[PDB]
Amino acid sequence: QEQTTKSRDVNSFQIPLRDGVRELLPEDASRNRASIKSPVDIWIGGENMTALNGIVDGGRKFEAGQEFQINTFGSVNYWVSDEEIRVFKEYSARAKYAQNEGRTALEANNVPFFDIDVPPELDGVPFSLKARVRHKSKGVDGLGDYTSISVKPAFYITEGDETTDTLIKYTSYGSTGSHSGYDFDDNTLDVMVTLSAGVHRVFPVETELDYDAVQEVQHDWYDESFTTFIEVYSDDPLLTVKGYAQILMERT
Amino acid sequence: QEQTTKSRDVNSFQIPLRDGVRELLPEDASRNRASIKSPVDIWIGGENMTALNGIVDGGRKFEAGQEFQINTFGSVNYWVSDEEIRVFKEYSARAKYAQNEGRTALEANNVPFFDIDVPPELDGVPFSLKARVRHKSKGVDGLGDYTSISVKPAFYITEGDETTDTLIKYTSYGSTGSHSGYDFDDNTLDVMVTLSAGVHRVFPVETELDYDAVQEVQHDWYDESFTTFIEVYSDDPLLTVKGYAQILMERT
Amino acid sequence: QEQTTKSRDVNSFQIPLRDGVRELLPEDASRNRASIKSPVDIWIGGENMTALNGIVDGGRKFEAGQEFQINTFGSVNYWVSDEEIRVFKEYSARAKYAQNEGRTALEANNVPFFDIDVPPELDGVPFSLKARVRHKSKGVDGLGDYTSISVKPAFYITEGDETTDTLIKYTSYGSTGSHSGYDFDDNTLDVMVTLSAGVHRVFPVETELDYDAVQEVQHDWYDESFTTFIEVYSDDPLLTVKGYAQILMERT
Amino acid sequence: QEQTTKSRDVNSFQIPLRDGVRELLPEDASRNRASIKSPVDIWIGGENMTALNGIVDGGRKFEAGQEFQINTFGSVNYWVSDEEIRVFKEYSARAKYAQNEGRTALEANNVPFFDIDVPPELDGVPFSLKARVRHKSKGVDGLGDYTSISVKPAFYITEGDETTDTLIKYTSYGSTGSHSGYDFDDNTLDVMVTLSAGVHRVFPVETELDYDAVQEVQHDWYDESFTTFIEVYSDDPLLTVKGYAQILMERT
Ligand SMILES: [Ca+2]
Ligand SMILES: [Ca+2]
Ligand SMILES: [Ca+2]
Ligand SMILES: [Ca+2]
Ligand SMILES: [Cl-]
Ligand SMILES: [Cl-]
Ligand SMILES: [Cl-]
Ligand SMILES: [Cl-]
Repeated sequence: QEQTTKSRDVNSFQIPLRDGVRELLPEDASRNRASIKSPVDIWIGGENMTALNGIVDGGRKFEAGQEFQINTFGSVNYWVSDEEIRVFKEYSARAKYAQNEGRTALEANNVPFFDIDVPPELDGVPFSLKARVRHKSKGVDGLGDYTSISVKPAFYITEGDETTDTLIKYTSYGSTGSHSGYDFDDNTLDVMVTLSAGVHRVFPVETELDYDAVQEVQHDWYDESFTTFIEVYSDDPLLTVKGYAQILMERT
Repeated sequence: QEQTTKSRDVNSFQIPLRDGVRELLPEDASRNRASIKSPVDIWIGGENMTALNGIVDGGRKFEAGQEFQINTFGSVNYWVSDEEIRVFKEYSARAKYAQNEGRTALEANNVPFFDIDVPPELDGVPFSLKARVRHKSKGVDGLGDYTSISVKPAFYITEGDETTDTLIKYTSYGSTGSHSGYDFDDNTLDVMVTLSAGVHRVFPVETELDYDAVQEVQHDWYDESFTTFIEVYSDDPLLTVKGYAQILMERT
Repeated sequence: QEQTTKSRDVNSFQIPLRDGVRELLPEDASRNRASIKSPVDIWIGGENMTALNGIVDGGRKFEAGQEFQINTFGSVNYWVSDEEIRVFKEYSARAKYAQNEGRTALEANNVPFFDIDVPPELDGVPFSLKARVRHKSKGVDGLGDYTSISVKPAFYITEGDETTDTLIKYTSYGSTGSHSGYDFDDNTLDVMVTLSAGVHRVFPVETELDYDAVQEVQHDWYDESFTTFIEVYSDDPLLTVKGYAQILMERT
Repeated sequence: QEQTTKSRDVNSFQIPLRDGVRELLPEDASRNRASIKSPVDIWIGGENMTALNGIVDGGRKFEAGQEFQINTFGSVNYWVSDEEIRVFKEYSARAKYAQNEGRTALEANNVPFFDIDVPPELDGVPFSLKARVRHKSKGVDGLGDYTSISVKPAFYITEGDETTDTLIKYTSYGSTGSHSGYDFDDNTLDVMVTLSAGVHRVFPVETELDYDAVQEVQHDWYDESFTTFIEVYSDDPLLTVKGYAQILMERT
């Protein structure tokens, strides 16, 4: 129907890969070729591709890091994930008390962590990091029901990569009272963080060791606190993206 | 003879790779390009390609996992294997008595196993797993010629992958008598199994430790039974397939 | 000058890669595309490519095992090597006396070996294996100048691959006398060998331990003999080939 | 606008990759295809690509060693680096006294080194290697302010690769006096070096152990000298190149 023509122009750019079946390339009569690399496994297909319940039909996989080409001028669809936001961790275990003793010390004392891989596309770009946080003190470890516990949850994050030792403490709120830990009373820790490209390690911790906890139930650093990081997540569009596909496009 | 035209449409799908020289793509005037990846080494050629006695002539190899392209509109042939069905194992050694003690325990006690790699294309799809099973008790280990031995062969299969410990026992028949083990009297163990994508480990075992075997010849768990898995195989079309080739096709 | 046309036909074949700058593909108006894989590093260029003194000019390298494409219809040249024949080894050290004790024993006793990687293209195809062999006994280790030494050089070759133990002894001549070892008197060991595809390990050895050598100079198995494998080589066209390039060609 | 045509000619060559955003390929109506491999990560884009402060915009990355293709006839730009010259090392630590004891001995005694990877394109081609060198003796380790120290800085360079032991000593000047080490008085070590392709290891050293240094402050071999290699670099166009991109071009 349409004769092949030479491509004069190259255009290179990044596509944000998001959730569900979405268009990777639009119908574009000018386009002759696209060379594409996805940082995650990616399913590629035509208008028939669907992904009901995370099962792709009418697609085929290309691997993370695999360079491939599409030479059509028509619409092309992708699927990578059904995750609407980015959930880093969900914890049921109470978080530990921790002073800023550095990465090695926290790992040595079994403080759970997770890593954020900051893509070049997010290098030095501020983003929202949140947690759903549950404080419960009433009767916990036998603590009095009316004992006032001060809490201040934090993320301790490496300023360099996961091989460096120094941590930056990030906080957004403090709270004091007798915590009943009812699910509807959960707090939101919400900080902006700005990170260099690469992997950064994050330790969700309780920073406040309350005098009353020390006296009544012999709590000490690295012990389980009255604070639990129910969910650590981001709904920031910069983080909910599953990765950026690299595109070199050629057009007439 | 035919001018080159632009491709509007992409279509992504899987081809079941079967035995002998078969067509990979048909002659199709609309087709401009195919990007293909085979999970097994694959020999690709034109109408001249043959594979008499497993020696491919008029073909060339592409490696397992290698993405390659064909830009013709003509017929294209493949060869991967001359195996008509899938034979997992053939055993001459008597199978061991085993209780469901989990994967680690069976491996520790040298119960032979084999793995089934369930492709995404077979994720949660039921399939036939069979064995040709020979019971022979007459005079074996000095057992009486008229001693009645009860048998119940099984596959113990990991429900998770080969790194998980719990096993599911699959059976289809039990048999009792004095077994002469004549080749024409061999039984067929035939079960439907439904597995998640990934590797599952399978232990062919004898599940029944007959009282008479214990008393007469001091048989015990993990000892060699009167049961031999002559052949473990499947003639189910879902398993006889050597793999699924991934295809992205572009057409005018 | 010439409009692009669709390719109907695929043709897959192997090209023998030989020495110096040679044509990889001829000018062929029908050819639209070639997908090529070389088992050795290969330099590819146009009519200007030369390789005076093993330095390629007007070429660029593609790596061993790298699939690449050429989409021209013109002539294309390659270079891989300036070696006219295949030289496996040159030895200055006297070869050891060895009985056929198997691969492990010969390696344990420091009998030098070399490996032949038999390509699929040579699977079960007989080929010439030769050695330039020098026997020198006169005054060696203090042996009498007129002592008669019997010699019978051999290649001991694994019948399976380099991981298997059994060796096959190959011979073509025996010789007896007082050997002066003059370069112009060197012998040629020349055997036909037929090997399965894959790696085979070869031990050049002296098989004859002469009674007189035992008595006079206390020679024993695994000691240095009066035999030296000056050069082990093949000028058989099946072995002088540096490898076979895999070609899938598409034509109108 | 322009109908596709067949390519008759192949041309293979190397492009010197230099600093900032530069053209990789010019607009050339004859060009139909280029297959390219860069030995370093390379950012590729159209006329819009910029790299202000080392941040590429309007580009996408191709990895070191990754073969990729461009099928346009238009201009194509690259970026690899903002480094105008090649700086190998900058040292603040005083260099050690070293005799030519070979590679192993220098490494054993903690003499800092750096490696030069000589590309095939520079095999046996002479190039300038320089250092900004600071001698300071006045009061150093308590040395007299008018003690005359003789200096002769050198590069000791492996003649084979980094796995070989012998070193070649390269020098260009000697100097004698009482060194105040003022930044504006720094010397330039400037030698031509000719190296085979591959990695060569370089030890910047002080070769002269002055009698007065031995007597006054007990200096000995492998001790810190009065010489510091402030910067080791090359502004030779053969070395300032970040690498050579391999190009196979096809044209009508
Ligand atoms: Ca309190
Ligand atoms: Ca019984
Ligand atoms: Ca004799
Ligand atoms: Ca002096
Ligand atoms: Cl969208
Ligand atoms: Cl068929
Ligand atoms: Cl030729
Ligand atoms: Cl320039």
